[PDB]
Amino acid sequence: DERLSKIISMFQAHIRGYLIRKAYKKLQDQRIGLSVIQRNIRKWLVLRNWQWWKLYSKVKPLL
Amino acid sequence: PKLSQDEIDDLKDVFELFDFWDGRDGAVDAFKLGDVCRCLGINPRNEDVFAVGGTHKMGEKSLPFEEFLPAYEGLMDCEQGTFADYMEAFKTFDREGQGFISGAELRHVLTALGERLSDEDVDEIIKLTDLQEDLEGNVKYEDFVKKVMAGPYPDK
Amino acid sequence: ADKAASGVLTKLPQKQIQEMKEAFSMIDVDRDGFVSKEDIKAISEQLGRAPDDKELTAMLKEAPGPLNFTMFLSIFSDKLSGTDSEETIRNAFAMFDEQETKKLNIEYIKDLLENMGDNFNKDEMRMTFKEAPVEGGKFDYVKFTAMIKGSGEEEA
Ligand SMILES: [Ca+2]
Ligand SMILES: [Mg+2]
Repeated sequence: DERLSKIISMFQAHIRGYLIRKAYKKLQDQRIGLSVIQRNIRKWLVLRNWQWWKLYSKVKPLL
Repeated sequence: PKLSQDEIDDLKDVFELFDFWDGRDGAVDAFKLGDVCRCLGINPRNEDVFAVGGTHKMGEKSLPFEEFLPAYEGLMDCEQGTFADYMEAFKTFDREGQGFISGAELRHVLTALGERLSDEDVDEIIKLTDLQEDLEGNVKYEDFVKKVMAGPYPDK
Repeated sequence: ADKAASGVLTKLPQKQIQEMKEAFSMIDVDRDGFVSKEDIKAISEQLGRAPDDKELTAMLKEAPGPLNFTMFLSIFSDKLSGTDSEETIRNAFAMFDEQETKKLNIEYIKDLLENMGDNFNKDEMRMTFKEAPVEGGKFDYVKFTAMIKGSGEEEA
């Protein structure tokens, strides 16, 4: 009864553990991925606001 | 307690990943305290996690690393089910005594009893354990218990 | 130099380095081989609103020494160095596109960028999506990666 209930919950906890541990590698890979995205977009944003890039960009069409 | 100080760095690595996932700021949402611990190899029940500070939903409390220390320590002492208990549990649902439980009965115990799981969680564990029903719609619960206990990479 | 040249072990592809050389030639108004505050002002006025003298002086300051082509290429490669390849960025995005649709739901990508990892601030968000290729509520990351890496969609 209360014992059965506890045992069942412990089994569900094993399941909860399994699922989250399974998801771990994907979360690690994705942190790498989101890091790359965030970093390169920012680099792009900084570049776009760099006067030299603004000058270079406006000049290109004449090449 | 006597954490290997390796289990401390382990916790540091897990903490950093979760911190990153809800905004890298040196704090992890308390709703994720249980999942952090689960990543370290333990299987706390909901009730165990709440008792050490885990919250019921995202956006209530955020915790720093040092808060995770006593919590993780406390959870290690949490009772973990044994194969004997699991077989004794499922046996009660085996009227025939042949080691079978219907896929439906299994989904029922998992989503309606104890600290209930979602139908989506059940879907995922059934899929990950590659659990198959026989022609009659039944499953061998011993196999399922073993698969669940062994882990996602299969010796855990 | 005036046609083909490298100051360094800058790792810029020969094709871009050649572009830069030709831009350099146009930028160097008086065609003497160096880019002075005068050349920068003239070519700018020619092409639209020129930055103010303060800005003109501040960009010339970035070149510690005669601003010849070597120096020009030097400040551009230092600026462009240490970024990921189109392929790496694309795969990064694909990690959140399991079904390989080649797109991401616009709210999902906005949520990833603003609320996870190293949160983008409101201005970064605004600047990022003003340029973003979005249609049907789908952010085209393959086009977007093409754009930011220059092999794409920013202009023209
Ligand atoms: Ca955080
Ligand atoms: Mg000149």
